[PDB]
Amino acid sequence: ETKCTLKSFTVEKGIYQTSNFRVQPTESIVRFPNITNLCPFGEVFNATRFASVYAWNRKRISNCVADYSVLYNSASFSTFKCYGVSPTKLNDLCFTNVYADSFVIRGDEVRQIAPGQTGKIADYNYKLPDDFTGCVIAWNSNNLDSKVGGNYNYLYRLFRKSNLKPFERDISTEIYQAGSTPCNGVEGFNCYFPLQSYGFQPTNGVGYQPYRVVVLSFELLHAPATVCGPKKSTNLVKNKCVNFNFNGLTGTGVLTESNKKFLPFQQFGRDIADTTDAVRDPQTLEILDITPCSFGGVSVITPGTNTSNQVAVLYQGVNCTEVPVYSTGSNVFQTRAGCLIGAEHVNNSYECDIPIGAGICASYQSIIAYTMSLGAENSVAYSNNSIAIPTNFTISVTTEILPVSMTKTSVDCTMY
Amino acid sequence: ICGDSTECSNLLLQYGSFCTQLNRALTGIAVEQDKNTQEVFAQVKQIYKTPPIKDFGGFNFSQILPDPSKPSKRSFIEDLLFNKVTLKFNGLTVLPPLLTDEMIAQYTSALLAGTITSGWTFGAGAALQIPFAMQMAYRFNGIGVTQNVLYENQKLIANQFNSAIGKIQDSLSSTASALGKLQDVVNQNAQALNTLVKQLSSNFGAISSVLNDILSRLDPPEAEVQIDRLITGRLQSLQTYVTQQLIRAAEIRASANLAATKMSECVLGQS
Amino acid sequence: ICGDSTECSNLLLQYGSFCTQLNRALTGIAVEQDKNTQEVFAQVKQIYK
Amino acid sequence: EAEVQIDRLITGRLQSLQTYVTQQLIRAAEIRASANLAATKMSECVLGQS
Amino acid sequence: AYTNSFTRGVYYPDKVFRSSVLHSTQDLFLPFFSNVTWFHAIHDNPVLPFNDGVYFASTEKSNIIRGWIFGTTLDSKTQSLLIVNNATNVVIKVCEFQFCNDPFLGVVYSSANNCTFEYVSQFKNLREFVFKNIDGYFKIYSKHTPINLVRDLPQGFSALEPLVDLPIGINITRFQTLLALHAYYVGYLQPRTFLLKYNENGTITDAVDCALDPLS
Ligand SMILES: *[C@@H]1O[C@H](CO)[C@@H](O[C@@H]2O[C@H](CO)[C@@H](O)[C@H](O)[C@H]2NC(C)=O)[C@H](O)[C@H]1NC(C)=O
Ligand SMILES: *[C@@H]1O[C@H](CO)[C@@H](O[C@@H]2O[C@H](CO)[C@@H](O)[C@H](O)[C@H]2NC(C)=O)[C@H](O)[C@H]1NC(C)=O
Ligand SMILES: *[C@@H]1O[C@H](CO)[C@@H](O[C@@H]2O[C@H](CO)[C@@H](O)[C@H](O)[C@H]2NC(C)=O)[C@H](O)[C@H]1NC(C)=O
Ligand SMILES: *[C@@H]1O[C@H](CO)[C@@H](O[C@@H]2O[C@H](CO)[C@@H](O)[C@H](O)[C@H]2NC(C)=O)[C@H](O)[C@H]1NC(C)=O
Ligand SMILES: *[C@@H]1O[C@H](CO)[C@@H](O[C@@H]2O[C@H](CO)[C@@H](O)[C@H](O)[C@H]2NC(C)=O)[C@H](O)[C@H]1NC(C)=O
Ligand SMILES: *[C@@H]1O[C@H](CO)[C@@H](O[C@@H]2O[C@H](CO)[C@@H](O)[C@H](O)[C@H]2NC(C)=O)[C@H](O)[C@H]1NC(C)=O
Ligand SMILES: *[C@@H]1O[C@H](CO)[C@@H](O)[C@H](O)[C@H]1NC(C)=O
Ligand SMILES: *[C@@H]1O[C@H](CO)[C@@H](O)[C@H](O)[C@H]1NC(C)=O
Ligand SMILES: *[C@@H]1O[C@H](CO)[C@@H](O)[C@H](O)[C@H]1NC(C)=O
Ligand SMILES: *[C@@H]1O[C@H](CO)[C@@H](O)[C@H](O)[C@H]1NC(C)=O
Ligand SMILES: *[C@@H]1O[C@H](CO)[C@@H](O)[C@H](O)[C@H]1NC(C)=O
Ligand SMILES: *[C@@H]1O[C@H](CO)[C@@H](O)[C@H](O)[C@H]1NC(C)=O
Repeated sequence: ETKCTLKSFTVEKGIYQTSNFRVQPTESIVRFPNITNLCPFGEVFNATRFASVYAWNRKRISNCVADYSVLYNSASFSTFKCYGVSPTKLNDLCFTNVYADSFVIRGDEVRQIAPGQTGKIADYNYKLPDDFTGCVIAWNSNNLDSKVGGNYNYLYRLFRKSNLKPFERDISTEIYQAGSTPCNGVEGFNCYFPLQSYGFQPTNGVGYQPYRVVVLSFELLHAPATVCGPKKSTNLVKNKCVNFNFNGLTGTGVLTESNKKFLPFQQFGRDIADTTDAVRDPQTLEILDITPCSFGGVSVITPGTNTSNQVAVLYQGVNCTEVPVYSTGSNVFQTRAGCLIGAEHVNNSYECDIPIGAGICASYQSIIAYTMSLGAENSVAYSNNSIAIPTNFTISVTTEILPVSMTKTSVDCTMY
Repeated sequence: ICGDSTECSNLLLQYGSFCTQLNRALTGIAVEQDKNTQEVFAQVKQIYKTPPIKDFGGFNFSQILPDPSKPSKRSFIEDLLFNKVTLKFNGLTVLPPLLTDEMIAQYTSALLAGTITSGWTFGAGAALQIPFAMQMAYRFNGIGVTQNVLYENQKLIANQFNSAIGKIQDSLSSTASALGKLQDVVNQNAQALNTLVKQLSSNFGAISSVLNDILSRLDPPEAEVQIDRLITGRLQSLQTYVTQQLIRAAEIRASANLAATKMSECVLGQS
Repeated sequence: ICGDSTECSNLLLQYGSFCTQLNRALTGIAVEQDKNTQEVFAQVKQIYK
Repeated sequence: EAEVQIDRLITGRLQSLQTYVTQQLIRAAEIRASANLAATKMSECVLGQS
Repeated sequence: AYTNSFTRGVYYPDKVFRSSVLHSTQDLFLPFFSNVTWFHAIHDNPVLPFNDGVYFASTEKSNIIRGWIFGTTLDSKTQSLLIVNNATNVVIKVCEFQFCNDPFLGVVYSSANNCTFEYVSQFKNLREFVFKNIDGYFKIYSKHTPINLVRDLPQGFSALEPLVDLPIGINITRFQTLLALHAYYVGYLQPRTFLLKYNENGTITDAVDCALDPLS
């Protein structure tokens, strides 16, 4: 690695910085508020009585937390097909509100409920808008409608030339006598009720059995979202490098218990420069603490390619408890400047050759790391009536090198 | 500028080798500071020791010599100075100095013992023993006052010396704000680092100041553009910080060179 | 860089706090120069005639 | 669109060139200081006695 | 009548805990040393403009000031927010109600056409309220602790903590008070800049305006 970074086949004596390491994350945890306020969707599907198609029942649903997965896998429905919306993703969307449409129809009229379709009830009783509808659920009801239901309790409207606009109800019961020329040229005659009754019998077939139909219409981006799907959560771990997603606040670190105290309305604290330092989990309402995972650069100490081919590797600013071929290596030496491995420790002290730091610097006699020695040691015998006078002299010559100039360069401007 | 994101590194690797030169400049200035300290302080090849018994003709150096009672072996004035002044998040690191305080104190004690017992001769060969009064005689003779003066006014000079050192100790103890330069240097460094780490929260014209938020909300086509904006902004900020560090390092090097000249000329001789 | 405009200031405040350190550096060099000349010339305590 | 691409290249090379020029200025100032020290040493320790 | 509000009207702006840090923010606040319209409607509740959130205060230690009606037309045509008290629960109704000439309340109902949402929750006393609206969220703050720094006047420093947020998303311009059948201030707030000093426990202990005095 040193040869790669230096981009050479020879390396001189010294210390070099190759790369850096970090502690990898292990698992992921996500947490969400303790309770899950459900929605009264039970009264919709398991309702007692549903009105006729011409007077189908409305209801408005909002500020709910409802799960469609528990309903999607339910097998108590004749058909569940949705337009433009993947059912498995229904738990990962947020809407402003929804409208629920409830009625009961014949067995063969199921296919008529679709945008841009033709039919008596698709254009005279309920018209689907020329866009995406939430979707339609239909299920069999012969056990509570074709067996104990009233003979004429359900009605439709066989009234033509009055194509209703989408989401329109005409519950006005007016006898359809034109009273003008285009009805046998007479007034009063041709008076036929715009509505008609279903004719059903116990086990009368497939296209005539009653079918309970509920249509869900969604509203998206009309207002701030109030109804959403539930989100799964998991337990927590401690003293491990983990990434977390606490209530939308995401980040990586190690989790510890904290002694601080929060006022009952904050959600998460910080210290300075937008660095999160304390979060409280929604389930337990306990205050935690975040610590960044350890990382740092590595370094190699080598006595020179020419001399030998053995090196000592030093990790900077890491307490040697989790370093991980240099996993165990040789005598691990933990100093104030990190952890050094691959070299021995001696008790003596000598001159300084390859600086390391914190007062220690290693040398190649294997590789030995010791404590720096400041030099020799002596004490002069001071006394108030004694002086020392030299008797011989020597003349020495020294050298001193000083740069005074550098190369005069010039780069072309537009050519470059 | 990536915060553990793969696509950030993928977009980053095509900008060249800025990181290499940045790290090279920072390592250069760090090595320069280490050399500055080692050069200014290391001037003697021995570690002299004061005699166990002290009789310096009536002078009193008790407040200035090292105190064995303190484990740090720091004299009183050094303790006052240390107690007077007072000051790894997302990739920023601080490396410890090569020389710790203990051997700095040992060097200063060696210099003081050499200039007390020997004088100027320990800086030009081997130290020689010489009584203190006969050294003050030479130092007066150096400035035109004949040596007849000192040996007839020794007690007055000793009293004035002791009173002056007491007064200066009291002035350091009481009068604060006399160490402005060091505090200003420390505050400047801390403020520069703080604003550099603060620059992260800025938006730089993007949707949000955090990468994973915009990575989890949209598709690549505009995502690479947003990430490019964030990357170039952060690179500009980092480059500005590096340049400021370079300028400050040059200034500190000049001041340290002046200090080394002053100590080498005045301490080891007479100016 | 704006010239008394509102949209320009709104877009500029989103870039961080460069101008703070710019003004800080300029004021620092101004103070340094004043101290420089004062220290060079003021070398006497009294005024002789 | 070649103009867009050329703008990208030009801005990148402009930052590179600016960085090089600034580094050169800093190093030149340091060398000038060292040269001044050497001139003082030559004028003082050679033509006389220190 | 007019009165000078010395230093009241500082609230926690967000949901961030801090400690021993001076934080500078720029947000909607009541400017210091401003004018407030002292009312003494006793033996007189005129319509007042909304104008981007309002202050509110009182000093009577009983249930006479009850409800705050909000809206934009004061009719059943457009939905009106009603907040009223029953000494046991706070009931919030955002449904369409008709006009009221002289409503009386204490522990009015015209019609509830097109109802959409409902909400249910839980020296004298000062009930300092701040009503704010932004991006479809209607926030109501409160503080119910009086400090007798001076008598008969509201002097002193106090903080406001959020009690309820509403994701209703409506346009309002006019708000009125509701009384009984047989002394509240008003102040408007501006987009100012403040510096706030936090304690060791995360409590606001001092606020300094940024556009008042050269020293400030
Ligand atoms: C409608 O009623 C049926 C029958 O009670 C419900 O089905 C039951 O749902 C519960 C939910 O926990 C299960 O424990 C039972 O095992 C289910 N029983 C049967 C026979 O399916 C259904 O969930 C109800 N649905 C709605 C929308 O009200
Ligand atoms: C949070 O949900 C869990 C689910 O029951 C509950 O929390 C613990 O519940 C057990 C018994 O159900 C108790 O013995 C523990 O003391 C509870 N611990 C905590 C921290 O609450 C409880 O229903 C919910 N708790 C809260 C505060 O919402
Ligand atoms: C590195 O971490 C270890 C923790 O495993 C530290 O070990 C300490 O050892 C002493 C002596 O037994 C204990 O009293 C401490 O409680 C231990 N620390 C902890 C956190 O439990 C070790 O000191 C650390 N080394 C450095 C240089 O920080
Ligand atoms: C001072 O030292 C020098 C050497 O450093 C001595 O000169 C040497 O003297 C011996 C004896 O006469 C000769 O054998 C050597 O050849 C001399 N060396 C040189 C380099 O000439 C000198 O004697 C010493 N002075 C005194 C007074 O002893
Ligand atoms: C040198 O000065 C020191 C100043 O501290 C003297 O130490 C004090 O001496 C007096 C008188 O004996 C004592 O009352 C104090 O308690 C001493 N101070 C401490 C901290 O112990 C010292 O005596 C002086 N020495 C000489 C020779 O004058
Ligand atoms: C912050 O909270 C702490 C702990 O709640 C407060 O310290 C308490 O103060 C009261 C009032 O004197 C004492 O009776 C308690 O014994 C204290 N508790 C502890 C653990 O010391 C403190 O007053 C609060 N405010 C500040 C500014 O710290
Ligand atoms: C190694 O050192 C020896 C002796 O100095 C020299 O002859 C040889 O050329 C050196 N080899 C390299 C690769 O530097
Ligand atoms: C240094 O000597 C001490 C005392 O004999 C001993 O305990 C210690 O292990 C020695 N150091 C090493 C590295 O062996
Ligand atoms: C209201 O403001 C005016 C002018 O700003 C001032 O004269 C008057 O005293 C104020 N009212 C008070 C302080 O009650
Ligand atoms: C208080 O009155 C409101 C409106 O009159 C009502 O909705 C609420 O239920 C009452 N409180 C109780 C406890 O019934
Ligand atoms: C009820 O009010 C809402 C909003 O105030 C409006 O969108 C809706 O059309 C209204 N319903 C009727 C039937 O007027
Ligand atoms: C409020 O009015 C503004 C314009 O007057 C409009 O853009 C906005 O959609 C309205 N919001 C509501 C909730 O009525």
